Amino acid sequence: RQHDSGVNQYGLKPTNAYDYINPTNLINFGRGTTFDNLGVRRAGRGEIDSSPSHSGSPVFTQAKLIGLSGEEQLTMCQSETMALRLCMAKAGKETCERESRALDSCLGRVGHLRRAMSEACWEFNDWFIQNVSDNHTKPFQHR
Amino acid sequence: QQDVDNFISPQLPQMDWRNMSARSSEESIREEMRQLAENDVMQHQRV
Amino acid sequence: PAEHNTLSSLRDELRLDLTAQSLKEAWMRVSGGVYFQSVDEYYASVDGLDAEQIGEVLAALFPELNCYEAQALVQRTLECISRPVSAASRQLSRTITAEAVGLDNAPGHYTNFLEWMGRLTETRAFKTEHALFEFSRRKFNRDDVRVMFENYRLMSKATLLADSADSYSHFYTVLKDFARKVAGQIGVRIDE
Amino acid sequence: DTRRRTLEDVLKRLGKTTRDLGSIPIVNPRVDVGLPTHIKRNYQLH
Amino acid sequence: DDTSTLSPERVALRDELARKSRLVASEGMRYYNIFWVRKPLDTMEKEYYELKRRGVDHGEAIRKVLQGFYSGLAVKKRVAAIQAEEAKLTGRFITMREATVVLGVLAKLHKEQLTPHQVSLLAKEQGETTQSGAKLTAIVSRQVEVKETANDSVRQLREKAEDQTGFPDWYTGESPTYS
Amino acid sequence: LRNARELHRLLPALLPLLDPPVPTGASVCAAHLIVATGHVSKQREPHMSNCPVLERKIPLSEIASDDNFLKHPCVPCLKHRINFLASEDFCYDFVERCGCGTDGALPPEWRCIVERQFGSMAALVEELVIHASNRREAGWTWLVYDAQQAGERPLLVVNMPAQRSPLLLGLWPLAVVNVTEAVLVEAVRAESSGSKKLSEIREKVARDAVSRMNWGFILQQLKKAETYYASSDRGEKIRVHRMKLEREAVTKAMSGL
Amino acid sequence: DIPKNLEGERSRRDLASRGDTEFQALVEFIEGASYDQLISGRRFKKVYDVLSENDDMFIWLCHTAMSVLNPGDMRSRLIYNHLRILAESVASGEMTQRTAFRFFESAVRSPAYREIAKRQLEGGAATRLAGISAAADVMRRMGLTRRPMSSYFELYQRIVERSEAMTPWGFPPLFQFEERLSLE
Amino acid sequence: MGERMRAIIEDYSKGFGLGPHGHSPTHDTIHYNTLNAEGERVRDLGYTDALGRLFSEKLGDRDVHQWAVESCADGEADVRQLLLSLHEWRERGRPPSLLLANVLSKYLEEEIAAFNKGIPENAPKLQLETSDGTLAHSGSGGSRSGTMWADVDPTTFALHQASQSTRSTRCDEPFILHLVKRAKLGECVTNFTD
Amino acid sequence: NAFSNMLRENGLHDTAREVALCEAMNRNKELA
Amino acid sequence: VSLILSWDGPG
Amino acid sequence: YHAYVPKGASVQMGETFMPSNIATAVFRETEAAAARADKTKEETGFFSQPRLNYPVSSGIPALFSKDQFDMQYSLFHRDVVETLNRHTLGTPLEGHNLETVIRKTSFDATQAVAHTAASEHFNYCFFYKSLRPWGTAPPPRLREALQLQYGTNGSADAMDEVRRIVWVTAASHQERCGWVYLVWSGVHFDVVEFPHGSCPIASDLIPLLALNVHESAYILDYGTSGLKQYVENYFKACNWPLAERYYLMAIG
Amino acid sequence: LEPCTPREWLQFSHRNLAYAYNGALRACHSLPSMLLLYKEMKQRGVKVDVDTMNVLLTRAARHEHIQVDDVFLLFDELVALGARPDLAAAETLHTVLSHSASMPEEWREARRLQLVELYNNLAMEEVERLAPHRADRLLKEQMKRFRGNLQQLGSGLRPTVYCRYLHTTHTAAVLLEEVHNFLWELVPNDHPAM
Amino acid sequence: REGWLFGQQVQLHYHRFPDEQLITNLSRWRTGETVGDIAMQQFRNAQPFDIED
Amino acid sequence: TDRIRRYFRELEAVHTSGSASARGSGGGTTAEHKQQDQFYSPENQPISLHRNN
Ligand SMILES: [Mg+2]
Ligand SMILES: [Zn+2]
Repeated sequence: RQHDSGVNQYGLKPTNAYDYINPTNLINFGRGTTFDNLGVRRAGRGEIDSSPSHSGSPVFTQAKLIGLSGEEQLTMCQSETMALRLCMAKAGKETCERESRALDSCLGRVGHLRRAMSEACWEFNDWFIQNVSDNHTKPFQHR
Repeated sequence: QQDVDNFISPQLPQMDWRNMSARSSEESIREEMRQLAENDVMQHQRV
Repeated sequence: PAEHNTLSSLRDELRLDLTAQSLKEAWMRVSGGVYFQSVDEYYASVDGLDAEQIGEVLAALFPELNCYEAQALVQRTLECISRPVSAASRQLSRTITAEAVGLDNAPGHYTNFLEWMGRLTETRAFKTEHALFEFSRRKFNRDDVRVMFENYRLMSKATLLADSADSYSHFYTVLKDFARKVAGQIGVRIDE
Repeated sequence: DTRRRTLEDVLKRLGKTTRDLGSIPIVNPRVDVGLPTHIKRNYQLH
Repeated sequence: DDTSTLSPERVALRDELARKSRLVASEGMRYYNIFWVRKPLDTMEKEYYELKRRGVDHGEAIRKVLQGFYSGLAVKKRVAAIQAEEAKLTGRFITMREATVVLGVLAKLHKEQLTPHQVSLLAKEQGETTQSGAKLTAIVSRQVEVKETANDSVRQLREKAEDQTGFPDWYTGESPTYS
Repeated sequence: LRNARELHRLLPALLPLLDPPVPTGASVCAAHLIVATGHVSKQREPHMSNCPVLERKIPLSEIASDDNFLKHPCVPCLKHRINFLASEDFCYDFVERCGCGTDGALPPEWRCIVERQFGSMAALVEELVIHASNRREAGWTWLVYDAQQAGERPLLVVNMPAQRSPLLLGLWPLAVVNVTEAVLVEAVRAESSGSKKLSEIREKVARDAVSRMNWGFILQQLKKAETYYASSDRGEKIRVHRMKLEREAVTKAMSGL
Repeated sequence: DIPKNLEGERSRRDLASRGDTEFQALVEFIEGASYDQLISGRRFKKVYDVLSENDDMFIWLCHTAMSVLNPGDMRSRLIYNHLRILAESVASGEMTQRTAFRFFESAVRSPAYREIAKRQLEGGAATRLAGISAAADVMRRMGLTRRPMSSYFELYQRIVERSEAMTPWGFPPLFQFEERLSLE
Repeated sequence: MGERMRAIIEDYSKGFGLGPHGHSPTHDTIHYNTLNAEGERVRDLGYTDALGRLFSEKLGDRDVHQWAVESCADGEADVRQLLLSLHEWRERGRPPSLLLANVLSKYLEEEIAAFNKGIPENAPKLQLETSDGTLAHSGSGGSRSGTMWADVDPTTFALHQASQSTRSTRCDEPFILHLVKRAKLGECVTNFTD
Repeated sequence: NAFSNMLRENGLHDTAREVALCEAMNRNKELA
Repeated sequence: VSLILSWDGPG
Repeated sequence: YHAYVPKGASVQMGETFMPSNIATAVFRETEAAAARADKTKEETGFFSQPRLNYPVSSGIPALFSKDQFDMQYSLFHRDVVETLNRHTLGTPLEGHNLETVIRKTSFDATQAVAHTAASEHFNYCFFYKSLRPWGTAPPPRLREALQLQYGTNGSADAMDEVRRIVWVTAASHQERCGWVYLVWSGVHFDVVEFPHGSCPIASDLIPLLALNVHESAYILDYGTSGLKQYVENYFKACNWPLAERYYLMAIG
Repeated sequence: LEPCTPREWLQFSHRNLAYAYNGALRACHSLPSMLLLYKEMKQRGVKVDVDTMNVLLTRAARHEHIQVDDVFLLFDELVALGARPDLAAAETLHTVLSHSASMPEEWREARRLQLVELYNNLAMEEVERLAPHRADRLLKEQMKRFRGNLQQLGSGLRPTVYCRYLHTTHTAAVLLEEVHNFLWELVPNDHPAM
Repeated sequence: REGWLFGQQVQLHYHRFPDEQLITNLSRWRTGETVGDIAMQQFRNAQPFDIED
Repeated sequence: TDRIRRYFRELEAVHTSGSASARGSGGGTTAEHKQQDQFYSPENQPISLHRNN
């Protein structure tokens, strides 16, 4: 037919006896809810209730994994920036733009590197949702 | 800038024959065997 | 992979045989960094030089070759440096060998199902389907649409009755340009 | 296709259909051919 | 169900065989598995067990079987070279040293963009070079003029046939006669 | 086999165009024909206009029969035909000389050379066998002498495409094995007769051809060769010729001045 | 989404007079380039739905082809008939996809199946050609599509796209088929 | 409607008995006509006699009936008989009756001689001799006529040889107009069903 | 070129072509 | 021309 | 029973003529046959000989005796295939089409073995597919094509002329090792002579007819001088309509 | 596409249609398939180009069976439709005039006369183009090519174009070298000189 | 249902069947693009690491 | 991988532009291209496309 078997015309299709006494459960799981969004309990992405779950506790640290935007975040170029800083501090009679060229080269690459990592990480979010996450259905293990 | 200033050598396959005959000798093939058996161990190098 | 030199450098001595690898390293040494995706791109860069014209240069250099084998030599070299050409001629040759061999002694007639499944990828009907599939994904623009439209308006009820026989080909008449677009500019208006 | 009369429309303007000719060797009324032709085409049948 | 039919001993054996030569491992299946043909890995395991039950120890049996494979391959590519020679002096087959002339042509065509006229001209003067072309060509440095050695040609291939004598009869050996 | 008649008819139309090499004469040797006719340049002698074998009007084998072509012959064609004939009957003649399994007497000097080169006589037997056995075409296989590396390697085995002569490469033919498919075929049907895979039977033809060889003939051949490259007139001719080639380089380099 | 149940002479008149709806939709969308209409996203949506209508069956067949290690020899008329029947039962809604899949993998093949499988397979993974050739064959012999090629194309294409995915031929059992909770 | 249509058709059109591989068409593991392997085998062979085309070569253009009145002098044989047998032999390919074989033998003798004049010793010749009673051309080794087949069903034979354009069926019209329609409309004129 | 030039401009191309042909024809056996 | 329109062609 | 009867044997009716001796000799030949069948099952490579569309148990009518054709099929060709298989395994060419073996081995001396065997395999195949046992009459459309090129003011002059040019081409190839093809260059017809170990696909032509000019082809029947007679007979036995549909597919 | 809406009319022109058709022409690899397209673009009035002329004349001169006569006819007709001949075109015409020895003599001389006319008009036109830019080296090269092509044709740059040229020269060196060139153009190269 | 390592619902792999590289690339394979192809060789049967204590 | 890509884009760039030092007026130029494209534009040689020069 034209859509899911777990979702009928008016909302989520109510199997257990809990659904018939409490049928708010069929049509509202939160403020990220739409009508196509029933039966898929996770909502879009960047959206309310979009977070995937791992053994029931939601995954809110994704960027921290690939080391984009974390305190522990991976740094691409260090040796360069240190080298250039050393150059600046030593003397003012000679000015080295050679160091600043090696560095700006390094950065120029870094941009594309980062977009790559981000893309790969979104693919990870997709994979994690398909083949791992229980969609907030299992009891917390973490306390 | 030109005035200031100012691989298609035909190679016949018949004239090479002497060199090809050198490769039919079991010395050179003993050698290619040793060569290829030394390179046949599994490489972990890649690019 | 076996017999594949992993560390090979450009100052290494040229290998004796003709392989995609040996020819591409060779070509790197000869032309420098000239690399083309396919053969028609090369013919694009030379602009107006057909296979056979060059075929005469090579028919001159290697005297005992035929005239046919001279163009063939060119095509084989170019197709080693880049992808194989897409041509009706080569599709026909492929078909002809495929049926010159016939059935095979493979257990499930394996190589024959290979051949058959491949040869239908080049078919008209398959291309039409590929178009309808990319269509389903909203891969067109407005212009593609108006093109499809005016491709449709060109039919008669008679043409429809004929081209609806195949149950496919009328879809091809409508989608032809778009299919051709997936699988494969006026500057400024000068008036009187 | 020409301005000749077949024996067909000769029958239609006379109004004999195909049945009346029955003692005549012609089977197909709508061909353009002589009587002798009609005889030779059907000859091996009898 | 997926459970290896291969017992750990077998696994270790064909794994060792496979890692000592990649040729042996790839032979049957390079791209997809060709499963109606026998495979070197298997044949070699067979004759390995054969060696073991004739009392050959592990090391020597392995290196012996591998030698068997390598020697067979040696035969094969000797044959390949023996026919390669014939095929090259047949005139219509090509190794890399001539292919560089073909690539040479394609690259000259691309580098300096050529009119079909210029191409045909190239063809006829390269035909002249190819046939009438001479070894030992001289440049004028004047007084002083120097001669050096050029590329290949057909006339050179003649003069090579007469022992650089310039004459068709050098062979004193017995042959048929015509009168 | 014998082309002596077809060449008897063909030759007089060749000889006036060969006068460059030598003019009309009584006795011509197939060897010297083969070499005179060997490599033909498209540039100097082309196919004359309305070449009867070019437009497929007459076959190359029958150009000997019609006299219209004999009056005004097309040089490259006539050449190609004569080269083929002379070469092939050179082959058959030569084989009838090496193919005498009559005397099982084996010379000491031959062994003396062969062991220095190969290391035994069995080594040479095996060389001839794998060269005749494995072939890209059905031709003749030759054992010849090359003066070039001759100090190092006196002898080598070249299997020539079809009937083509080794004289064409400047090699001195010593002996020959006939693997042409007539031999293979009559061998096949010699086996089904009495009182099977192709590979093993063509190798059986190879190594039953090797056992029928007459080595004395090869002794004479090799001695003739060595004597020849030892001759003075050889050196002299080489000098005179290379002198001519130098004069030509010089005068062609002066022509543009 | 009321499925029409079949009826008397008018309903079969309109089963025989139907023509290609795959095409008619396409035409009507195109027709929005006419001077007197606009181009509609709704008309397009209808075309899209008709083209992509083949996911319920094509998806199932993709699973039978790629999701099953060693489904016997799929050329043999026995297993072939199993697959045929189950396919015609996934179309026309007579069976759940999950039920038809578990039917397929639990179907009767041959005595001592695993121990005959040790005479062919090492890790129990057969070759996937027979599967795809059979799965295309079934859709052709059953009347599944109006235009013949579409069956094979879609079944092929959907596999090629999944080839690039991490752990491509395994599936979580809950999301693999129809269940209460689904993927977006 | 469609499903029971298909059921009836597949049930009525199914084959039975044993095939060349010795098994039923529905047999479990072993199959016939894989990938239209027999279809192609008919494509490249085709069903025709050598005798058929020798005749259609010598007769050339001229009238079949005329030829029949010729090849029979008055007292020879009934024209209707050899007319019948000729028609059934040419289209609807059949073994020729020994009547037609005798007539064709003394008619075509030079073309059969010329077809037979070069052949090696152990290879099949072409011969019309009815010394044996039966006409079935599986009986002679297929050497009686030029046939490669034991039997071909009439309809298919007729379709195949009519796919060769030699005879005139829809060419009854005026000649040149027929040929001009053939040229300008091509054979693709019947792509159109209207 | 006095003739063919006029005829091309007055609309007659073929006659102009033939006439030019005829003028060249004349000039050939006039010079030679 | 009438002939070219009406003619049958075997004879 | 077909599976159980060995490869060569014919399955027929008992006439009860068998003395017990030869009746036992037969069973022994069958046992041997079973053994050699078991080893040929394992010797099997990727490529194999083509199944013949027509029965060759007797000769090919007007052309070959049984022994001639079966000396081509079961002797030379099968050797070619053994070679091809030996040299396409353990190489980058494993398990590809006949084409992609022919085409990727074209014009290289190193792979000359693979290429020669491949092209011979193709030639033999196409030769078998070019022979229709009782022959056939060339179809109208092909005759129209050929006439526009070879025909000089004569009726199907193109047929006598084509079967002449083929003869001439055959006689003009002196080495007697190779093939003669009628092919479509893509802009015109012509009759080309290929040397042994060369193929029309390698030169990127489209083949229509094949004729085998190897001496091994006509030796047992026509002797060494019998080439003309051989070709003349070949046209009695050739297959035209094949050449036609290939031609028409080439054009479009 | 024929314009339908005023918006569509603002995208439209005959002179731009030229561009699109030129592309579609460079696409066809054979002259026969090109001729059709050309007939169309001739018939629906489409402004035709140098480029239409280059891509036509080239693929007409390579096409093996063309009567040289028609190559020139075609050129003439392209020019009647107002395509501006240029160096490529004239040069291709020249190459076609070489490869034809088979025509009548008066034809060859007529077409040689026309070709010389053409090369001279070209040289003048091109001097006028390059002169105001003080291009001297480049101009001198272009003249070198016009001269070179006009000598194989057994003629030269007319005195007229040498006058127009000399009046536009800037360096003195070029002026004298140009008078020099013009003189050498009259005599062959072995001629007595001081 | 949970895998032991990280609780995955599938068993980790990259490829499974012998044919998949072929069948995926099939048009390239008939064409002959894939002859010297080292991508279809190197990674054809390549499987994930064992990440386990 | 990115290194490789960049190496081979700058190489082919260098050959497209170095062809000009190989052939000045050799060819590759259309008359219509002389009409439309020889004018200053944002793709050809813009003045500056940005504020604060
Ligand atoms: Mg919440
Ligand atoms: Zn000639």
